[PDB]
Amino acid sequence: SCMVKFELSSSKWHMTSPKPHCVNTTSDGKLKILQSGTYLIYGQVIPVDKKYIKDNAPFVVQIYKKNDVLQTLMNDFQILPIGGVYELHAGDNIYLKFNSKDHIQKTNTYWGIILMPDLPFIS
Amino acid sequence: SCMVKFELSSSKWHMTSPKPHCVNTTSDGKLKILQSGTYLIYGQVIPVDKKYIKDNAPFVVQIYKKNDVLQTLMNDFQILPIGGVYELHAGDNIYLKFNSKDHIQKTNTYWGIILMPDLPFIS
Repeated sequence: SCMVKFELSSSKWHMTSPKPHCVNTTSDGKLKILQSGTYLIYGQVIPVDKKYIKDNAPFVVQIYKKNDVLQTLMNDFQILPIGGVYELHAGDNIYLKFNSKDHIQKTNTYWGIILMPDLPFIS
Repeated sequence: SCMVKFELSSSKWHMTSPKPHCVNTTSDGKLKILQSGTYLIYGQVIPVDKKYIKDNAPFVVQIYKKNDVLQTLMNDFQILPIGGVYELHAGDNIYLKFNSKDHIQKTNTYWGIILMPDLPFIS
């Protein structure tokens, strides 16, 4: 059972155990994957209200795995759920990149991962 | 330990156990919470290429809890991760409504839930 949750407001991780077996975390909100497996990356990025962003810079969020883009997301400054099921390997780094971090409202913005268990049953 | 994933191409649920204690799933892709707790609702909704769009409806995806919309998402027909962390109660029906079923590439489109453990360990 391995899961972590980073709240950007406080810059703290919350975790299943004191020293999780599956991941290491950093206080800038990056993770390193210690256990290869199927992971669910999740989170919600809250944009600053668009009336307050006075140029034409798009609201963009990317999740990286090492130096590869796992996904690129953009909407018109509306709340953005992120992530999905990804196959990760020991040693992989996961981190988010923002078009501009001034777009991001720290309060209630969060992200993390959960090591998924196998799902061998089907109906 | 309780997780389910619905694959829209096959209309099958993939599950941690033969009869998950935490949730009831049905073959229309809906589900019902059996165990009160913190849940991570997740998924990715993949739109077809814009050149196949027949109708004039915008790309909108909603998650309902019982009869009220819980989450409303929309973009310019791009990949759409859904969900986030929500407190749900025994009895809550969770399901998805799309603006137009034709908008969806069933192949890589999935959603489901995981009952979340507590994350008591901080920093």
